[PDB]
Amino acid sequence: QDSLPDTKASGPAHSKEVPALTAVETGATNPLAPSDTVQTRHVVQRRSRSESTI
Amino acid sequence: QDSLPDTKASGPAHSKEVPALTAVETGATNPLAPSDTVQTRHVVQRRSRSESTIESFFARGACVAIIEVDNEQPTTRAQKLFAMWRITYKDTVQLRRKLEFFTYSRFDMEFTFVVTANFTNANNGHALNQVYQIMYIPPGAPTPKSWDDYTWQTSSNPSIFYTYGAAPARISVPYVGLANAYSHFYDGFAKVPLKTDANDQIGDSLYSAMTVDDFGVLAVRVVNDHNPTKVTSKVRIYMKPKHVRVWCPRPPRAVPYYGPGVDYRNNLDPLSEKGLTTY
Amino acid sequence: QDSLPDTKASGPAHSKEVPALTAVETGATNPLAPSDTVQTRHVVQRRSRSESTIESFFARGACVAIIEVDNEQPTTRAQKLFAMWRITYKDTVQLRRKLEFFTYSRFDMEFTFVVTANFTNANNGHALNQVYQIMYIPPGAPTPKSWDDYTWQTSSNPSIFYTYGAAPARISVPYVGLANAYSHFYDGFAKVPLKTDANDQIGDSLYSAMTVDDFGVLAVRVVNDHNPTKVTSKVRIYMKPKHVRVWCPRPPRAVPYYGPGVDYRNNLDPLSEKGLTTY
Amino acid sequence: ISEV
Amino acid sequence: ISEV
Amino acid sequence: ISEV
Amino acid sequence: GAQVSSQKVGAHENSSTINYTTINYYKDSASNAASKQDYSQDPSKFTEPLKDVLIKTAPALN
Amino acid sequence: GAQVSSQKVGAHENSSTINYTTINYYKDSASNAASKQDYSQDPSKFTEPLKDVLIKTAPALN
Amino acid sequence: GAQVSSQKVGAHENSSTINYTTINYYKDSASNAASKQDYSQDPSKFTEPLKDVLIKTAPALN
Amino acid sequence: GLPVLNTPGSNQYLTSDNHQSPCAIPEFDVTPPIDIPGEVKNMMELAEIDTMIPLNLESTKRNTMDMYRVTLSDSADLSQPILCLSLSPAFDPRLSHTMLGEVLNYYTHWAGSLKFTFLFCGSMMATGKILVAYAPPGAQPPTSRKEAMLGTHVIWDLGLQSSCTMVVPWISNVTYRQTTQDSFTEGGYISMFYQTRIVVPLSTPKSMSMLGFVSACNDFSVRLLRDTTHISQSA
Amino acid sequence: GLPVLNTPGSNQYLTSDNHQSPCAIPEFDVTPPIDIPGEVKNMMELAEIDTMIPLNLES
Amino acid sequence: GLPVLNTPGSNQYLTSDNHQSPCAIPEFDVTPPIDIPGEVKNMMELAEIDTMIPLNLES
Amino acid sequence: ACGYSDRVLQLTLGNSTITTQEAANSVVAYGRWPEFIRDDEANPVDQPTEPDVATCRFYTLDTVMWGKESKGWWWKLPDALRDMGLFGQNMYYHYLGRSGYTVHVQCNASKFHQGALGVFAIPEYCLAGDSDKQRYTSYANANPGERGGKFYSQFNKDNAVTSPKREFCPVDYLLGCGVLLGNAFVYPHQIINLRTNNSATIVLPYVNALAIDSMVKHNNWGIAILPLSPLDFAQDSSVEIPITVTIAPMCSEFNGLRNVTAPKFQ
Ligand SMILES: CCOC(=O)c1ccc(OCCC2CCN(c3ccc(C)nn3)CC2)cc1
Ligand SMILES: CCOC(=O)c1ccc(OCCC2CCN(c3ccc(C)nn3)CC2)cc1
Ligand SMILES: *C(=O)CCCCCCCCCCCCC
Ligand SMILES: *C(=O)CCCCCCCCCCCCC
Ligand SMILES: *C(=O)CCCCCCCCCCCCC
Repeated sequence: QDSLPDTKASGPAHSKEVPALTAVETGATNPLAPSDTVQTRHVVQRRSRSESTI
Repeated sequence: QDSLPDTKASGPAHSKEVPALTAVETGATNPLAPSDTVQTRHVVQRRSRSESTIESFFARGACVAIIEVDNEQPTTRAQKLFAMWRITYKDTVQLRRKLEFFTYSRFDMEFTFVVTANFTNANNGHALNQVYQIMYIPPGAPTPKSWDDYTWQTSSNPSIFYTYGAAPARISVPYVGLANAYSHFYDGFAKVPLKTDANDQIGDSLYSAMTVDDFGVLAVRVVNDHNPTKVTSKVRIYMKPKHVRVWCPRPPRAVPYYGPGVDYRNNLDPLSEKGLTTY
Repeated sequence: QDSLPDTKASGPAHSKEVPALTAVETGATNPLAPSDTVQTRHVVQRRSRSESTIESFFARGACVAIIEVDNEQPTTRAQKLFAMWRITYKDTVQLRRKLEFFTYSRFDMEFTFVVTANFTNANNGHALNQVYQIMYIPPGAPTPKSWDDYTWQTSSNPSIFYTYGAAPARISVPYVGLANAYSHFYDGFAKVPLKTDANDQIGDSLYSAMTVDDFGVLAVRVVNDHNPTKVTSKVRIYMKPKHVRVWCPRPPRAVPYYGPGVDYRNNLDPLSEKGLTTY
Repeated sequence: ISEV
Repeated sequence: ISEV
Repeated sequence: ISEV
Repeated sequence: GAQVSSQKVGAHENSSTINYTTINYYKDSASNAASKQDYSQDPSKFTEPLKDVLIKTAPALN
Repeated sequence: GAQVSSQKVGAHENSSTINYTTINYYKDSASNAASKQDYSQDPSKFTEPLKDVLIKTAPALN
Repeated sequence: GAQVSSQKVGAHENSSTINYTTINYYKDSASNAASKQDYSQDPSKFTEPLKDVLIKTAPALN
Repeated sequence: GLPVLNTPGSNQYLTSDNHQSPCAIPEFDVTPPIDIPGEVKNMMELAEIDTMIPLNLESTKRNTMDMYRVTLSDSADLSQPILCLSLSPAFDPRLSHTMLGEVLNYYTHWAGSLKFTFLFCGSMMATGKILVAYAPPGAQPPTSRKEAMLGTHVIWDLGLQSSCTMVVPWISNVTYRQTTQDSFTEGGYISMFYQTRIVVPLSTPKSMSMLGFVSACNDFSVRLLRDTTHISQSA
Repeated sequence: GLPVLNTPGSNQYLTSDNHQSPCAIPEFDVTPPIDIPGEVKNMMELAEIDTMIPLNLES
Repeated sequence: GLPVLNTPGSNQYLTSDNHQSPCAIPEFDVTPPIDIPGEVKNMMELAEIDTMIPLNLES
Repeated sequence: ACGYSDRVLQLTLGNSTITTQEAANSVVAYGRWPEFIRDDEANPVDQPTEPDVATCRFYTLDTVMWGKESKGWWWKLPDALRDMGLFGQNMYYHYLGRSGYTVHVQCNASKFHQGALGVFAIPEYCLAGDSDKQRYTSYANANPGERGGKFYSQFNKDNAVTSPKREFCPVDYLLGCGVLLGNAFVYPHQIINLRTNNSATIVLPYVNALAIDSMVKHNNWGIAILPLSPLDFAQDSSVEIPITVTIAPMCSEFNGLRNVTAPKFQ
């Protein structure tokens, strides 16, 4: 099996966790996903990156 | 075992069961058999529907294109030193009609290329054997302007190098659709005109058409440098669907095709004259 | 083991058993052997009838047709740019006579195609290698009017694409009969004249003939566009029955064939003159 | 192998 | 295989 | 043989 | 990795189950020939799309 | 799915049962070569179609 | 020495794991075709080369 | 180098073949199937679905909506046939273009039982009894109810059950008939007559339409795929 | 690509040969055999049946 | 000599194919791999790395 | 038991109820009842909107009159419903929307009237056009909304090259699409035969090559109503009865919310 990560059913938010905020100065890229900034449904992912292998 | 249902020995009737009567208004077809309306014997059936499977029905290489390409001295005007063909089953009518018995289809595609060539002019000496280059250019990739320009370097596009006289070229292509099935018919548009638009051309589109370049093109050229004498050639493309699945049945085309959509123009009179009480 | 019955050491006789006497009126053949009419030794027989099996007897590719086809400039008159041949074993006499040793037959058929070509005219330059298209047109399917018309698109008809110089083309065909066996002879008609008929042509038919198109035709063309100089070609068709079964034995044809039925015309004198008491 |  |  |  | 199956014998030679062998040479399944052992199904979704599917001997409209 | 059988050896080299191997490549049995191991039968249906088949040593007509 | 593996079937014919067979004919491995069963890895060395890699929900700079 | 010997047929291209070949786009990530409604596995499924027969192809009636409408009336000549038709499912004009006839024109041979269902589209106050028949081939095609009576037949009585099905039973000499016309493999005759007559009351239309439908029974099969005469193309 | 070497006889057509070849009509539903009377398995069966000799071939 | 039959596609060259072929330099002593930092296994790794957008393409 | 029938139905959806005392059973198109997009067939990742009873209810379209000259009527879905209460709003405020439907077609008359309506539900109902021009029918003319369209008895070509009508020309016996009407029965259908039934009830699943699509760019189903047998009554040559189409969305779900789409129907 080589499919990509499934999408999670994510809900409403009121917290002190702020993933939408970051600091690119550090050299890193924010590891975010739709479920961090918007309400998502559960999608079972079948797509794979087989053609883009080296 | 794949044979059809045996016939039952059925006898005389005097009952309140009336299978001969029905009501087609309901939308259904009466599931009747000879044994419901007549006395039948017992027949052991050996006949099977093996040739009419969706696979067997399409399992044949159909001609969908003739690409004409020449090899001659590159002069300074419109010539055919290379050719391009938008991949499609619609330039031809025969396979088009079979696939159109259905709304949706999903299959792998086999392409077989029959190359033929000949001498144009009575005589300027002859030609050594020609090698042909068929390059698939997927939408987005650079289209050749010249028969020997850089796009033919083909670093990532699939290319076939065919040698004249050899067994016809053959390749397979996976199910490459942007959707879960190829749509043989699309009751829609690719763009919608909005009230807020500046001109009314912005949101204008061809009815029933989806993507502009849909699957891309096949570019053909003779890799050989020109001989003194000219050689004209034809790449015949045969298409065969394999590992086939089909959905939602449609009536067969009854009048001659008029372009890519369902449009008709003429010969709208498909049926013959025959008398009501004539056999 | 498939050898024939051994010979028995048989001795002198003085008995009331008279095997030498019989009565052919009964319809039967006397099942005699040397040991019934003469003193024999014991011979262990190794000989076998392996070459005379129904399969071995037919197991050979026989020429049943020569289809002549040209590739030349399409002019405006009767030409051979494409040809058609009603499939049959009856255009030739040799295989026809072997299959006719029997009334009924059931087999699979192998077809091998020997293509040969040549230059017609002393010299108009030359020709690049020709590719041939053999299309089977089953009864009902559209017959070509033109060498490059739409029927050659061949979406559902079986077609062979042969390249000159390559090993002869070959294909197999299943038992395709409308009945449980191919009839080599049909003592009947396809239509019957009824008293109530308007003209007496309505119910008229060819004696011993069954279906009009019986198995269909093979259409042949050169897929190549015409060279300046003309190339004439011949497709020789070899037929071989395999997985063969035969019924009801018939006497061999003793006089020259006169058409598809059993009709004779001339050379009705098959036997030589030889004296009654001459060795 | 795989025999059906 | 199948040996006769 | 070697079956993965 | 050889695949073995029974041919459906039509015209039988005077000699019973006869088999044929198949092997895939390519990684991409699109490259494969057609197996042609195709199963069938009911006409029903098309010949009787009814919510109350009724028995052929009883009145169609009751 | 390979088929193996004994050849009927005619001229024996100075070296016993020798075999040959056969494999069918095609699904359609019509595509197959000829097995040529053909069994035989009696002439009887043709040489003696009689309702009372009699013994060769007894009078044909009794 | 035959190598057997599962194809990833895309468009399924109306007939399940389908396999393909591979055999190397040459001693030098450079002569071999490409296996194309390629494993992947994390973007991390590139997307987060950090000495203290932090959790996406906590402040990037604390 | 394995010693091999090339046989006849080597390097030909047969349209009908079944072989492997190199994949032009290696490792392509194929879009998965979704469960779409309406899937077909065999073309005979479509020939089993009832479709309207163009039963009336008279001069002004053909290639118009009236070709599907057979007129019945309380004053029709009772001696005469309502309709007559030949059992040639792919060739006879009335049948050739139905879904049944249309699949059969892609095949050289057919076999099996057929069925004809007739719809009375008259007003509810209209009554009637009709004889519909099938005569297996070989005799005079029926010109009178008296002759039609003698063969396979259904006596339809018009009432709450609007429609009547006549099964044409597979009765044939050959194991498969042909899809084109041919006396050797001919199927016979279909004909219809009033058994009594259409009776209406007053203030009721005295004339109405009958619709006819055809489909194949489950014993029906077809063979030898071929190209149809029902579609073509000009240069 | 399996390394092969073509031998003599490659690409000839011998009338007497026994080989497989592609089926031109795939999946054709073949009509079954019925038990017909009079079947022959070997041509010598016919030569074993008595037939009338043209013993007198005078002018 | 094994009886074989050549199919369509025989002797073509497809840019996209995957086949074996003779090694031009037999038994060459190949230099071993060393563990180099920065290895990539899939091109989508690079598209996942943040890069600066030319957001202002005015004249 | 009690006295139930194939001809007496009650359809209840949301705050709407339909009763019929003379139906002909009911068709479930291709044997599939409408359903929601499953997680393993899902494609847009954003949480969908499911308005349930506020959008999945019976909208009655403007009535058409069947008369002796009537050649046929046609509607497209979702187009017919683009302005139907909260359904239309959900349809235009979201990029993506799927829907199943219950189609209920109404035509009553009397034991003395006569005629037969062919009610057809067609997947991807592509119609033919006006002109010499191929695939030239404009979005505005392709989509009549509630008003629907009509069939014609013959192909009268839109002749004026200068200012083209860019309309459809649907010829009845060619189903307006190049095939013959007698074969339209391979599609999900019912017949309103006036001596048998007042109505037809076809239930429709979402049919498409995608799990979900743009409802504004694309119609999934087409409703074609062609008189198989003409309207006739007593001897009055200008008879006329109403045909009323009532449609309900089913299992409607929406994805990709943003500002409202305002199409130009001018
Ligand atoms: C929307 C209607 O059209 C179709 O359904 C339909 C039409 C054409 C189809 O073919 C697949 C598209 C292409 C994709 C790749 N392709 C190739 C690829 C490589 C080579 C050498 N030659 N051809 C050629 C065909 C598949 C489906
Ligand atoms: C009634 C007397 O004739 C026969 O018995 C008899 C005569 C001919 C026979 O051949 C079988 C019929 C056809 C069927 C198909 N066919 C084909 C099919 C495909 C191709 C490429 N080429 N030929 C050619 C032969 C079989 C039997
Ligand atoms: C399973 O297939 C194991 C048995 C293999 C037998 C030998 C096959 C020889 C041909 C190998 C084909 C390799 C194709 C890439
Ligand atoms: C039974 O046949 C299993 C053994 C197979 C041995 C390898 C055969 C290699 C050739 C396979 C032929 C495939 C033909 C379509
Ligand atoms: C492992 O491979 C053992 C099984 C071999 C089966 C027969 C293969 C026939 C082809 C051999 C190829 C030799 C190549 C140099």
